[PDB]
Amino acid sequence: MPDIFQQEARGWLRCGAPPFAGAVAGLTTKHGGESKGPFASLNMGLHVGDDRTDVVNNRRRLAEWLAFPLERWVCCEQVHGADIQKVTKSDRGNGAQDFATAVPGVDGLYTDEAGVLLALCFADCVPIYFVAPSAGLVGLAHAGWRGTAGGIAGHMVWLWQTREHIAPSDIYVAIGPAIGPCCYTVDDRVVDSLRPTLPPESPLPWRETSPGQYALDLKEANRLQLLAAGVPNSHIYVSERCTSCEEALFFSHRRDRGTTGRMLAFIGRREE
Ligand SMILES: [Zn+2]
Repeated sequence: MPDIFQQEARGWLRCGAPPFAGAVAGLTTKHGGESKGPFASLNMGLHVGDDRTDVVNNRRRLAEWLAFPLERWVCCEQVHGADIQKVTKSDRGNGAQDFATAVPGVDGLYTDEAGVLLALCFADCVPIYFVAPSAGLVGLAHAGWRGTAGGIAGHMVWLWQTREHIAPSDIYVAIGPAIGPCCYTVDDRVVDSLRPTLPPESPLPWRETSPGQYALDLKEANRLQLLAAGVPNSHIYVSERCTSCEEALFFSHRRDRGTTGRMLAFIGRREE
C-alpha cells in the first residue's frame, strides 16, 4: 500500500499519516535548488562544505513552498547523541541561516507552540516525527546508530510523559525515509551497542548476512524502542523509502560516498 510520505507539488514529500494532518510535516527531495556538484541541487545543510549563499536560498525556497518563513525555524547541532531540547518562539532563527547559532549538543527538538518549525538534516539516518494532536505537541529527532543505541526515541516519549504530562497513548509517530537493511551493513560493535536497548525477548532488527556482517534496519530498531516506551503499535507509521535506493529523490551519505547534500525533515503548526 501507498507510502506514508507522498510527493507534493514541489520538491518535497508530505507525511500522509492521519494524526499529522494538523501540522506542516515532511521531508524535502533533492530537486529544485541552487546547489552544485555533489550537493545538486536542494542541499539544505549548512555544515557540509557547500556554498552558504546557495544553501540559504534553498531554505528560502522551502520556506516559500511551505508558507512558513525561515525566521521561524529552529535547528540543532546534531552531534549523534541522544539529548533533546524543548524550544519556544524565543529560539526562532537559531541555526536557520548560521549553523553556529543552532541549539547545541542535541539531536532532537520538540515544541508545544505554534509558529515554530523544527528543522533537522538527513541523508540516510532516521528522521523520527512525533505528534500529540490534542496537547499540540510536535517533535523531531535524528537517529543514526549511535543515537538509537542511546535510546533517543524513547527519551522523547519519556520527556513528554514526565515533563509535559502526556500519556504515551496520546502520542503518534512517523518514521521517515532513511537507509534500509537493503543497503546498510554493519559489524558486531554496532549491533552489540543496540542489543541492550531492546526487550529481552524482542525480534532483532538485523540479519547476519555473512560472519560478522549484519544487514541493519534502523527504522525497525526505533519502532521496537517506541513500542517498549509505551507508544501504541497502531500509532506508529513507517516509510518504506530507502534513501540509498531512491537516488532520484534523495542524497545518501553512503551511496554518494560521504560527500553529498542533506534533505531537511520538518514539523510545525501554523500560527493562525
Ligand atoms: Zn536500499
